Amino acid sequence: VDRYGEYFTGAMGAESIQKLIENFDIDAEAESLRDVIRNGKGQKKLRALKRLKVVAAFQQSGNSPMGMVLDAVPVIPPELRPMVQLDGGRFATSDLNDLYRRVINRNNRLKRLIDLGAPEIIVNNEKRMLQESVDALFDNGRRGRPVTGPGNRPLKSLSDLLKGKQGRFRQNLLGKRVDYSGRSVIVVGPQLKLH
Amino acid sequence: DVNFFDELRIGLATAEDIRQWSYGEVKKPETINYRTLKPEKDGLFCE
Amino acid sequence: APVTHIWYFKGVPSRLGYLLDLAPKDLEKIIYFAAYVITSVDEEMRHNE
Amino acid sequence: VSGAAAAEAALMRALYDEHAAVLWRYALRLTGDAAQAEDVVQETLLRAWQHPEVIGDTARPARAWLFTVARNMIIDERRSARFRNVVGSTDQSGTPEQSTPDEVNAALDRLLIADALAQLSAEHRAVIQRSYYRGWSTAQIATDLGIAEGTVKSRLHYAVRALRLTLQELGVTR
DNA sequence: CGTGTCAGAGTGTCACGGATGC
DNA sequence: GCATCCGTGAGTCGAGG
RNA sequence: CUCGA
Repeated sequence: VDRYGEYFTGAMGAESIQKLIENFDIDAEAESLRDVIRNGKGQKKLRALKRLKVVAAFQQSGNSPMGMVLDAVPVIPPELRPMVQLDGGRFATSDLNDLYRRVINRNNRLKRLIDLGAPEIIVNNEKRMLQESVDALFDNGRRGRPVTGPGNRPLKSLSDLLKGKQGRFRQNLLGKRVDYSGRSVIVVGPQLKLH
Repeated sequence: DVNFFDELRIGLATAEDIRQWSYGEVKKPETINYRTLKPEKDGLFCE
Repeated sequence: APVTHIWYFKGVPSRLGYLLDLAPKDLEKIIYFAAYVITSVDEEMRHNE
Repeated sequence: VSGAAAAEAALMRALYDEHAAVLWRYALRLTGDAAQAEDVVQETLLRAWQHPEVIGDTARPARAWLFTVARNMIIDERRSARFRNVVGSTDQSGTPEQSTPDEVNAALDRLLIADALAQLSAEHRAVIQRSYYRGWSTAQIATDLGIAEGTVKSRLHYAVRALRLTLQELGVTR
């Protein structure tokens, strides 16, 4: 940049990838894979087949690939991340509130650095932490070591609400608790009829 | 609210869709006030 | 500052890496500020100078 | 010139390489949360960039000024806002989940109120449903129905007793 | 509020497949 | 062209902490 | 955490 900055443009972080997706011709890169797919060696063709699966979907649907890079993050309504009071006077909140709070904390600190014209080393190292915060809010633990809460317990991210036996699907959609029901010990009764 | 609707569509949420959903920006990081139990303005529980 | 959705970066296979033909580790180095990436190059100006 | 402003950014990048990674392990023991230590590091070096007095004398230990700034930030984070909230997490076990009671008692009363309401004159029924179901004022109902002020007062006075007649005749508990 | 030695985490699963990488 | 490594999965229900 | 089929 000090020498030939007039000639090229580069960037770091997530905002750079946002620029690559904009300067991207979907139809051309789709056809470029089709040429390799039409006549190619299996070693390097299978790796070209799978790319088309992703690229072709963006082309037909009419939805831009830019959605993979976020300028704004939605906040889930509060009753789905409720903060309950405890019989000891203190409080207890959902882990989603500590994740949303950490995104807000780091996003507001970045707003100060941009205003202050802080050195690029602090702004870039801050922007990195904002990426890890949104990564933790959406899927904590996916990349690297997860955000531990008090007691080295990993916080439950938004995507943790949908996975496995404790997730929303299996715990609250495939099976539910029902009214008009009970349970007790069973005792054999020979006098009863089969019905 | 009848229970017959054919398709359930999913897709990428544009950053412009996220603002279309939102009833305001969560600016401050505070939650509530720990005396009055009233949520702070522009916080994570802003009324 | 824009951020990327981890579902499409770290989720295997990397959906972003398939779109831009970038390697996963190289894509990891970019987003988390370990390496710059060239967004554009005035190739004709470089030739004329 | 332009090269003088770039020397200020090359100065900050220097103290990062010698102090940031060592300062991070200091905040990690004081808080216990790695993501919180990174927040302490950025705030500490931000004050170093705002204090030229600490970046001036290299013959004076600058690493130590950071450890005490980090100490003061963590002891301030350790005050009131952390005091109440930090304790519990709903996702964490040992916290009771919130419950809401059933609407059985409310549904039965609503059924009996709807029964006693049908046995009211169209004038009385259309006045109690505008004062208690719509919550309007005494003069608001008078303006809507095109009647006098005291007319709404008298209708409500009887219509309430008319319902008490219908409820007590069915054994509704006082 | 101001801040000028340094003090520093958990660790006994595994089968299986496929993208990831020297 | 291949060994490596990452991410996925691993019974259901009930009682007390 | 501890137990019941």
